[PDB]
Amino acid sequence: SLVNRKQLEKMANVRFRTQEDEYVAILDALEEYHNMSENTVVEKYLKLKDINSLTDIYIDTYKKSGRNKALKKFKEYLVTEVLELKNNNLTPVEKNLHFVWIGGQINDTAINYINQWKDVNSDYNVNVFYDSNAFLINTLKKTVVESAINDTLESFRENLNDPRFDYNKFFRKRMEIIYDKQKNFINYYKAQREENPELIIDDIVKTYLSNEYSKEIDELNTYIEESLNKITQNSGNDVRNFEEFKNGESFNLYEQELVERWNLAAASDILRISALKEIGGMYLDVDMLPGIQPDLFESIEKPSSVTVDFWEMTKLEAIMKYKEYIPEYTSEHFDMLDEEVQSSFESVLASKSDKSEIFSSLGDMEASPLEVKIAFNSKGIINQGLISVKDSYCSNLIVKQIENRYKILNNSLNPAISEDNDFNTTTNTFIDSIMAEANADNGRFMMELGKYLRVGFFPDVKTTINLSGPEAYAAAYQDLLMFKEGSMNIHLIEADLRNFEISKTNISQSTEQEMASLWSFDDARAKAQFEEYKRNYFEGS
Ligand SMILES: O=c1ccn([C@@H]2O[C@H](COP(=O)(O)OP(=O)(O)O[C@H]3O[C@H](CO)[C@@H](O)[C@H](O)[C@H]3F)[C@@H](O)[C@H]2O)c(=O)[nH]1
Repeated sequence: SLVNRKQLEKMANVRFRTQEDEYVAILDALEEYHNMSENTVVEKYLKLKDINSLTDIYIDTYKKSGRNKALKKFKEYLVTEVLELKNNNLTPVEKNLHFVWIGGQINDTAINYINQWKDVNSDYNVNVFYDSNAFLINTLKKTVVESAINDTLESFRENLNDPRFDYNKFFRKRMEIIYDKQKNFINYYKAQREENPELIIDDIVKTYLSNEYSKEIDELNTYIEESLNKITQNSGNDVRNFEEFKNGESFNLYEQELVERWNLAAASDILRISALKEIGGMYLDVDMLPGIQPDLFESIEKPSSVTVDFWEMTKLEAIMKYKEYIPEYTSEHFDMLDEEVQSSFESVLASKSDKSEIFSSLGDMEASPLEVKIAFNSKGIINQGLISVKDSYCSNLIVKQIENRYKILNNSLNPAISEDNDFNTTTNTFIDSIMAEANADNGRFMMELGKYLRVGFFPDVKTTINLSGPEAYAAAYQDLLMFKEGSMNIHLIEADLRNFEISKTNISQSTEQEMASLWSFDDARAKAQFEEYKRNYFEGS
């Protein structure tokens, strides 16, 4: 399908101009590519990469050569050939569903979501990754942040009715206090981990909580017991036995997010891609649900006045209202429908007796050894769902993307922090360093890095996305299609990504749980929180 050698000598020549060694290198590599029946997909890709590099060498050596137009179209052909390679040679996806819940006890709602996948994919092995060393992180973060709420409001305990005490101001001051407490903990942690390098996270955490917040070690130990017991009874896989992950470059980043920043979503970001690289299968966030049988509601037309999203949520809410697969599932959106439409839902669902007629199964999936497939929503690609064969090329590209992004982050963050200054001063130093390194190829990314110290504690802070989330995936796909590594400026258009997207039929993303984020919160939510905190402080609690 890709042009052969003579087909390219035809594209590049003028009789008068000579054939240089830098051109013959291209010719030879192309000929070699067309004699690779003995080789694998990844080897074929690597050969296309060689070809592209040689072509770029020629174009950069003879800047105005008459060949350069032909060769520039040749490069387009190379990209096309990569996409053919991806699409025409697929291999079976390992039948594993990987979930992650780290930092604390797993909730019944998560289990109930997971159990639906179990119910309709009995041929799949299910893992729920947990960290047996770190059951107390969520308790630590909650204790600290609640103490901070209290100290803030006490500092403002006579301006509560002052309309100048905006939720914004509240979260700024609280952020100051959170930074101080959080650095206190981190320093204690590093010291203890110095005089005893094998102390586990939960030991240090529980003695910290005892010393500084009058918590009873006995109670925390009972909590640990109950969490271990619960996850063991629900397909748990201990991160502390995932040896390749522990021994790898990325484990320090996982523990940076887990222990220092208390961002379990980022830690899960770092773990999920390693699970796919080392094991293969499909990763799912615990607030995702199986796909709906495509023909189920084919008879119910969507009303003109409703968005596509709204309609999806109401599909699921109908399923749960009539079948009650998941208890206490909201009906907020379904209840807003015409009585006739609701009736239509009830009829269709009444005609069905078994869950297999509602939720579809994954079955025998296959994918390219080159690719990682990623879910998508109105907003763009989103790594709440992922599919990959073991050790796919893109899984390695993604691991590398994350590692480089954390290198850029920490080269500026760590010096700033080791100056033992307060939140605003540290922030200013760190931002100054990031700006000094910013340029045309990384601006967006660096701008988002400037907010890192606030993740999880302040409204509308989404740095994780650019560091360990979808932007690293997009960057990895661009790396693949540009025959390189280390892209920082994404120029792909949605059409480009569509080659790497998971079929919508394979996941139901518009779930109730999706709506509420565990690592981020928006302004309305921040305002509600502020008002409720004021009420609780007034009443003591
Ligand atoms: O206490 C906790 C709290 C959360 N987690 C993990 O974090 C995961 C993400 O939660 P969630 O839906 O809240 O994140 P989301 O809001 O969609 O953020 C996106 O972007 C995020 C970053 O890219 C990405 O993490 C996410 O997948 C995106 F869709 C959750 O499924 C667990 O694996 C945890 O392990 N322990």
